Parts: sequence; structure tokens; C-alpha cells
Amino acid sequence: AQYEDGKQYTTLEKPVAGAPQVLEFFSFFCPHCYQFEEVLHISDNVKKKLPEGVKMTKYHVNFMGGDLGKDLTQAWAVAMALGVEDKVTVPLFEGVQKTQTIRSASDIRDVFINAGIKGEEYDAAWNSFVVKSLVAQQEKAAADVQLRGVPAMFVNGKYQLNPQGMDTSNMDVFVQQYADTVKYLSEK
Repeated sequence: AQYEDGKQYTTLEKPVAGAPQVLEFFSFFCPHCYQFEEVLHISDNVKKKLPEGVKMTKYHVNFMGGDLGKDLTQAWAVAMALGVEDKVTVPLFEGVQKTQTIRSASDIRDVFINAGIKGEEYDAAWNSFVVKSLVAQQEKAAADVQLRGVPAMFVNGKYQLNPQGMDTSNMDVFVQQYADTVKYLSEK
């Protein structure tokens, strides 16, 4: 076939019921995740080819960057609760990987302040039980597929994208293959 299990995707041994339709995992410490966000705009190109009625979910993970990795998962929960993902994603990636100016929770906080979220509003979110549960959801989703690497994408809790089995001479071609693969799995 043109799309083959073990080539552009793999199938989970143990499917996950009730899972988000399109579920993406990343870390601000993850170098390919940086590429996926800033150079390839994967999430965006996937969305544009996804059918209507389909929601996309993106979660942060703990297993990179130790203590700061965890702070970053809580900050992404904050971002999700306030709906400010699209204003903090780039400065978080660059602060962690490019300028290396994020070294503490306070520095993560500075990124939000500079993006215009109010101190009072950020700290209230940071400490809220709504953010606690949102952190819990991020962890449980990763645990459900026993995630040990990012970037990662899962479609309907059953299929996992396999970018290693796609061509990388051309960044544009890679992205479309990736997105078309998501769509095919979507329709499966």
C-alpha cells in the first residue's frame, strides 16, 4: 500500500479509548520540537488539512529538563487555561534553546509578563486547581501511550506518526507528507 503500518506511522499495541482525536506532545527542551514549531509549522499545516469537526490538542511533557521541565508543563497548563498558547510558544522555545535566558520559574513567568499577561492573572492561574487538573491531564495522556520521546503525534488514540519514515531532503515536502499522513489516519 502507499501508507503502511511501520512506515509513515505505527499502530499502538494497546489503543487508548476516548483519547483526543489529534494529540501532539512536545517539550520546550526538545530540539526537533523547536524545528516543528518555528521552521516547519507542523501543527499549523496539519490543521489546514484536517476535516471539519476535528479538534487538535497539544501537551507538554515532564521527561526533559528535570525541574524546569516540570515548571514548563505547569506553565503550558497556564497558557492553555488563559488561551495564550500562541503568544508564549515562540518566546518559551527561544528562551530555553536560543538565548538560554530561561533558568527558573521566574524567568518562565517573565515571558508571560512580556507577552502581556498580567502578574496577578498569571500567578492566580499558576496556583489554581484548574491548572492542577490541566497538568494532570497532560501527564495522564502521556502516561496512556507510555511516551518516551517527543515530538510525538497520535491520531484517535490508535496511531502514532513516524516522521523517521518520511523524506527530509525538502522541508516543505516533509511537512505535507506529515500532514497528509495525519489526514489519512484521521479518515481511517
